[PDB]
Amino acid sequence: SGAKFRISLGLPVGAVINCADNTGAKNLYIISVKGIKGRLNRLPAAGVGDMVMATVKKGKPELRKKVHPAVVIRQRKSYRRKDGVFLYFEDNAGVIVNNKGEMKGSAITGPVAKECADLWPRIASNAGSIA
Amino acid sequence: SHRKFSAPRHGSLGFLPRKRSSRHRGKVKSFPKDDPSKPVHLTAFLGYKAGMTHIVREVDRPGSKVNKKEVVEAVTIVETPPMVVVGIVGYVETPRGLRTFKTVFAEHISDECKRRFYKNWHKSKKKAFTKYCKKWQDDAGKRQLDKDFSSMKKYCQVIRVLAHTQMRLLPLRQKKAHLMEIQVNGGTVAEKLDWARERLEQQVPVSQVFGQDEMIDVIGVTKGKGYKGVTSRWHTKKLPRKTHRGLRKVACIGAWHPARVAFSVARAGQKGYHHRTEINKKIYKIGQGYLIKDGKLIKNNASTDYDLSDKSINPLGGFVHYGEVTNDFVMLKGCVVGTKKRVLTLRKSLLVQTKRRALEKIDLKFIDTTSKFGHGRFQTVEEKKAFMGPLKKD
Amino acid sequence: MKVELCSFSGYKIYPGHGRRYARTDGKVFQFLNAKCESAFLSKRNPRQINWTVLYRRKHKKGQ
RNA sequence: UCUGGGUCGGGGUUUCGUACGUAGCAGAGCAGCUCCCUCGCUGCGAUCUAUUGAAAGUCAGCCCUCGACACAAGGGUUUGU
RNA sequence: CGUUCAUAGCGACGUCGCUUUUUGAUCCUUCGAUGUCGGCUCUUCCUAUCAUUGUGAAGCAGAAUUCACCAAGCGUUGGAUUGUUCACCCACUAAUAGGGAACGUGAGCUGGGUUUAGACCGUCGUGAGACAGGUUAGUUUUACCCUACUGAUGAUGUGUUGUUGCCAUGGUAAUCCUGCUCAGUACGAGAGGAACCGCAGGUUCAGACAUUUGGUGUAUGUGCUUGGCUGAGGAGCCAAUGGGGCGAAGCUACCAUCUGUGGGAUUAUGACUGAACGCCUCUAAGUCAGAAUCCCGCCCAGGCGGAACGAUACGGCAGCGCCGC
RNA sequence: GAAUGGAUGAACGAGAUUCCCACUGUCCCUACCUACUAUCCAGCGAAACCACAGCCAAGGGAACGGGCUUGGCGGAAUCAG
RNA sequence: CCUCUGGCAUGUUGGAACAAUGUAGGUAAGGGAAGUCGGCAAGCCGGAUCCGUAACUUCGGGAUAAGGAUUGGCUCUAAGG
RNA sequence: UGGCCAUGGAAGUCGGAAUCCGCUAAGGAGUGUGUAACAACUCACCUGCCGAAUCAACUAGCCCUGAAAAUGGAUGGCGCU
RNA sequence: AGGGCGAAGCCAGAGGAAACUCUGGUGGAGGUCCGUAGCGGUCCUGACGUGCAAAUCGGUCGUCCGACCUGGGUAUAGGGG
Ligand SMILES: [Mg+2]
Ligand SMILES: [Mg+2]
Ligand SMILES: [Mg+2]
Ligand SMILES: [Mg+2]
Ligand SMILES: [Mg+2]
Ligand SMILES: [Mg+2]
Ligand SMILES: [Mg+2]
Ligand SMILES: [Mg+2]
Ligand SMILES: [Mg+2]
Ligand SMILES: [Mg+2]
Ligand SMILES: [Mg+2]
Ligand SMILES: [Mg+2]
Ligand SMILES: [Mg+2]
Ligand SMILES: [Mg+2]
Ligand SMILES: [Mg+2]
Ligand SMILES: [Mg+2]
Ligand SMILES: [Mg+2]
Ligand SMILES: [Mg+2]
Ligand SMILES: [Mg+2]
Ligand SMILES: [Mg+2]
Ligand SMILES: [Mg+2]
Ligand SMILES: [Mg+2]
Ligand SMILES: [Mg+2]
Ligand SMILES: [Mg+2]
Ligand SMILES: [Mg+2]
Ligand SMILES: [Mg+2]
Ligand SMILES: [Mg+2]
Ligand SMILES: [Mg+2]
Ligand SMILES: [Mg+2]
Ligand SMILES: [Mg+2]
Ligand SMILES: [Mg+2]
Ligand SMILES: [Mg+2]
Ligand SMILES: [Mg+2]
Ligand SMILES: [Mg+2]
Ligand SMILES: [Mg+2]
Repeated sequence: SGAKFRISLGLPVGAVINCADNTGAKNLYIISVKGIKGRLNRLPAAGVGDMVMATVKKGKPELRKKVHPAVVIRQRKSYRRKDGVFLYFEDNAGVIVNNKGEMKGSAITGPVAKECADLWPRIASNAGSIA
Repeated sequence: SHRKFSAPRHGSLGFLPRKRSSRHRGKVKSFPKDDPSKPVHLTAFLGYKAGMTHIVREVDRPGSKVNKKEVVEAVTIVETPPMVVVGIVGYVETPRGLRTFKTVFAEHISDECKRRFYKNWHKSKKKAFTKYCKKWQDDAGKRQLDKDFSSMKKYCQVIRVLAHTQMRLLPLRQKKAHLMEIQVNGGTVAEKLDWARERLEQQVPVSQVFGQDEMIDVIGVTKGKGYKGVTSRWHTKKLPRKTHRGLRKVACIGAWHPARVAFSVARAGQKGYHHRTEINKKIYKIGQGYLIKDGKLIKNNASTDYDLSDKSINPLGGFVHYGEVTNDFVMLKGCVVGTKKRVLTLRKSLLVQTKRRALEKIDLKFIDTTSKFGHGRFQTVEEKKAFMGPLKKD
Repeated sequence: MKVELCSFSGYKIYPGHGRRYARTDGKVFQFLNAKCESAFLSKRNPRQINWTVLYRRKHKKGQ
C-alpha cells in the first residue's frame, strides 16, 4: 500500500555487491536495474530495496555464466530515512531472487535494510536482523 | 543529419533573459482575483529571510508509509516585523490595461520610509512630502482629499494599499525601509477603500494576513552568482579530458544554416540574482515575537506544547550572517529563494487549494535550535551549562 | 523523538543530526558527527580520547 | 542624532583536542657519588598524571555588546517646466 | 486469400502517383583550395506516429490487437563486438519510430579510419613500381574585426530628479510510470482477466536551496609528524600548498532538501433538431459534447509606450512655478 | 611454404594486439580549492586581414545573397564573452 | 630536500581585483573503465630487512617473479679492534 | 420438386450445365443471411393510406477527396467572397 | 655518482674405495640490470602555435664500460661526396 520514497542509490551498473544468501554465489555483478527508464549517458542505479539483474562472477558453477534477478539488501552509500536519520551499512550486498520476489536461497547472512524488508516480504522472512 | 540519440534539452526557455534582475525586492506579478463577497483583507506581506532549521512532526496522510510517523523537515524563518500602511492608490480598468488613477498618501510618514525617497539621505535636507502634509490640516486640503477618495469610490476598481517595512526593528544594516503596493481584496470598492482609510498610518502584523497551515507563494530574487560558464549556468555536459580549447563549453553552438546562433543555444552569462516566484510553501508556524508583561517572553517562539522549554527560534550564536529574530516570524516548509537578509514578498495563493497535502494540519513536535555556526550539539545554553559543568572561565 | 547517544563520544544526538552505521556483525552505531565516526573507523579507543564522555568518566573529571 | 557607523576590548558561538611552566612516590632502565644505601641521595630518561574540556583561532561576509578610543554638515561635478 | 465472405486484415495480372533520409544519370557552381568518414557535444525543424492524450475498425468477449483519424505536446535509454555508417546481441523500458538542417556541427574536439613520405605481407610486374587486397608508424594553425547569440553599461523622449506602478510585445513547461483500491469483479465454458473515481509514491525535465548527510578546505584554523635551520629550551621558519588527522564559514551534489498550477476556442469523433428528397439523414440555415492540440492564464523579460505621486536649486552671485495683461 | 629462407624460441623491446587482478574523477556527474593568466588601471604598444560593407524569410539569379525583388523590419557609443 | 662560503634580485614592468574560458597543480561520497578507437590521462606500486618465489628455459636466466611481514621514539644488552 | 450435376454436403442457396410449366395476383428451379443439410429469416406482382411529378444511366463545368518534409513565408505584398 | 645480479680462478669443510660430488666462503666477469652527469628523444597526439624558439618548454620516457659521449686537427665536393 504505502510506497517506497527515493533513497540515495549507490550501485550503478557495474557493481559487484556480495551475495548475502546461502546459494553458493559470492558476488553479484549488477548488469542492470529493474524499472529504470533513464536518460542519455546515465548509468542505471540501484539503492537498497531495488530489484536488479545480476550475473554471478564467483561461486558455484551452476549459477555462473547466466543472469538472475536479485535484490539489494544493504548498501554502503548512505541514504536518508524520512525520520531524518542517515544510515549506511559497511557493505553492499544482495540476494539472488526469482521474478515474483521469492528467494532461491534460504537464509540471509547479515542485516537487511528495512527499506528492503517492508518492500520484499520473503526476503524479510529469511532476514535475521533488520536495519 | 538528425542527432543520433535523443535527450531532453538543458534548462527552460520559460525563464530567459537569464539576466540580472532589475528589481531587488521581488514584484508580485499577479495578486489573486478579489471575489467580491468574502470580507476585506491584505493579499501580501514583506518579510526577510533570516535562516533555515529543522522541525519534527507527526504526519497525518493516511495511506503513506509515513502515516503517524515522526518525520523531520527543513524550514525557513522569515522574520516579518509588522508593516505600516502609509498610502492607498486607486486603479481603473481600461482597454489599454489598468491605469493608476489616484494616490492618497497618509499624513505622517516615518524616516524609515522617507529614507527610500532619497538616493543620499546624509546629503538631503529631508524635504519630501513636506508641502504634501500641509493638506491634512485645513478646510481646503481635507475637502480635496475627500473629493479624491470620493472619485476613487466612483471610478476605481482595484485598490492597493501602500505599506512599508519597519526597518528599525531588524538586525539588518539598512534603515531605508522597503515600500510595496499590496492589494485589498474583498467587498465593494467603497467598503474596500474605507477599510484602507481606517488602516492609514497603522501597524499591520503577519497574523492579520496569513494563518497557519496555509500555502503561500514566496517571491524574491535569487542568490546571485555572477558571470558563470555554460556548464554551471545551463548544466551542459562537460567535454572530456582531451579537448584542446577547453571543456566546460558546448561544442556545437548551432547548425550551419540557420546562419545565426539561436536564442535557444546555451551561452555563458549571469547566473543568479534572477526574479523567481516559488509557490506552495506551507506555513508550519506563525511565531509570536519577544514581548514584555513583567519580564521577557522569549519562550513563545520555539517552544511547542510537547517540548515546553524556554527557547526562541534563534539558535546558539544567532542565525548566521543575520542576527536575532526578536520579532514575529513565519516558518515555511523547505527552502525559499535568495540569500540570508534578503527582503522577501509573501503572497496568498492564486489557486484553489484542495489537495490532501495542502489542507494538512501541522502540529510541530520539536524545533531544532542547535547552533548553525559549526556542528552544534546543544539546544540551549542552560543545557550546555548542565552537560559541561564548570569551566576555567569562572 | 528518541534522542540517541553517540557510540564514540557519548553526547546526545538530536533527531536531525549525525549518521547511523550498521555493521555486518549485526549491530549498529550512532555518530554525532564525522569526527566521532572517523575515530571509530580508525579504531580509536574512546576512553583514551580526552573530549569524550568515556574518557572523562575514566579520569573522574567533574564531581 | 531611532545619535550614528568604525577600531580595540569583552561575552556568546564554534574548530581543534588539553599549551608553556611547575610539581609528582608515575616512568623501561641506566649512570655519578656516597650513608654502597638498590626507595640510598643525586642525575640522565621516550612517555605518563595533575594543574587543564586546557592552549590557540573564531569575520575578514558568524551573533550580542552600549566598556575603551578616536572620527562623524565634510569635499568635488550637476541639472530648470 | 481470409472455414463461409473480393475489400476486418490482405491482395495477383494491370495501372496512376508522391518522395529526395538510397544509388545512379548529369556536370550548372567552385581547382590564386568551400578542410575530405565516423563518434562525441548542442540546438532546432519535419512526420511518412514506436509510446503517451482523444477517437473510429476488426476475423474487438476479457486480456492481448493489428487497421485507420486528429495529432509532432512530451519522450524514445544502459551496454558487448566493430574506425565504422550499417549490423547484430544482452538488458531495461511506456517506447527502445523514422528523418532533415552544406549527407547540421574539425578557428567545437577527437583523429580509430580513409588519404603523402618510413616499413611488412600476399597477388601482379623483367623492373622502377602497382593493388576500393591486408597490416603497423605517422605535426589537426589563427579571432583582438563585422555580424549573430549570451550577458553588461548606456542611448532618445518625458522641464530635472526620485517613486510606486501598468503592460505593447517577445519567451514559456511540465512529463510519463508503478503500487494499492476498484477486483480475482465485469467479460469468459474455463484458462485467464480489464476499466473510471480515489489513495500512496516514483521516472525524466524545470526552478531553487544548504537545516541536515556528503564533497571541497591555504580561515594556512588546530593538533600530529619527516629533513634542515635559528647554540638549546620555548617560540618558530624553509621544503612553489613539506606531509598528514580533524576542520568553521562559503561555494556545492537526485550524493542532501523543497516547489512545479487554471481556463477558452475548438480538431478527430459521437450526437441533437432538421430540410434538401411527403420518409431518412450530424448539415444545408440552426444546436450539443469534445482532446498530451492551438490561444491565453500562471511564470520570465519589459517598447524611441504610457501612470499616479513626491521633491523641485535662499544665496554668498541665483534661477525658476503660476496668474494676468 | 622452406637462406625470394620454412618451423621454432629462453632472454630482451619507450614495438603490435587480448584478457584478469589491483588501482583510480576515464565515466555515472559533476563539485570545491590553489598558483599564473584573462579582467580594471599607469606606462609602453605591435600584426595578420581589409572592393564597399555588415539584421532576417522567401524569390529569382552562374541552380546555397549583405547588397537585387517582395515581405519582416531598423534607435547613439560601447564592455566581457 | 635544507644549510655555510660566495652570489643574486625572480629573468623586458608595476598597482587593484579574484568573473567566465584556460595553463599548471590538488581533493573528492557510493560505484570502479560502465568512459574511450584504445585504461589515453592519473592512480596504484615503490626504499630497506626478513621470509617466499611459478610456468617456461639456450640451464645462464625468468627474478625486485608473484605473495607476505616488519620499519618510529626512548632506555638498555650482546657481538665484533 | 431431395429438379439435375455434384454425396463431402447444396431439396433456391461451397461451385458449375441448366433453367421451363402449374397455380397464377404471383414468387427466380432463386439476391442474400445462414445451415453438414434443412429450417427460420430476407430479397417480385398486387393492393390500404397519403397526393405530382418521379427515377435511372451516362456526360462535362466550378468546388471537394485523392494531396507527406524538414529555419518562419509568400496569387509579389497587403488583402479580397 | 651510488646500488643489484655474482661468471671463471682460489680456499676450507663433508662425503666418495675411485671418478669426482656437495656445503660455506672468497673472487669480481659482462656490447649484464637499476640509476645520476652525459648522450638521446617514447607518450601526453600536454604547453606553445603572429612562439622564448624558422622545431622551443614541462612532466613522462630510452641509454648510461661500449658498435659509449665529446673538443681541436685532418681527409672526402656536386651526377660528386
Ligand atoms: Mg553516452
Ligand atoms: Mg529523433
Ligand atoms: Mg589534443
Ligand atoms: Mg552551518
Ligand atoms: Mg475463396
Ligand atoms: Mg550530384
Ligand atoms: Mg568555411
Ligand atoms: Mg498524419
Ligand atoms: Mg557534413
Ligand atoms: Mg564550424
Ligand atoms: Mg581544426
Ligand atoms: Mg591514424
Ligand atoms: Mg604510408
Ligand atoms: Mg581583452
Ligand atoms: Mg623545541
Ligand atoms: Mg629548489
Ligand atoms: Mg460535426
Ligand atoms: Mg461546444
Ligand atoms: Mg472545451
Ligand atoms: Mg504572452
Ligand atoms: Mg613462394
Ligand atoms: Mg629450395
Ligand atoms: Mg614470397
Ligand atoms: Mg557576400
Ligand atoms: Mg615569479
Ligand atoms: Mg620585478
Ligand atoms: Mg633576462
Ligand atoms: Mg571517487
Ligand atoms: Mg560507450
Ligand atoms: Mg567499453
Ligand atoms: Mg599512462
Ligand atoms: Mg614473468
Ligand atoms: Mg601537441
Ligand atoms: Mg594562441
Ligand atoms: Mg620571457
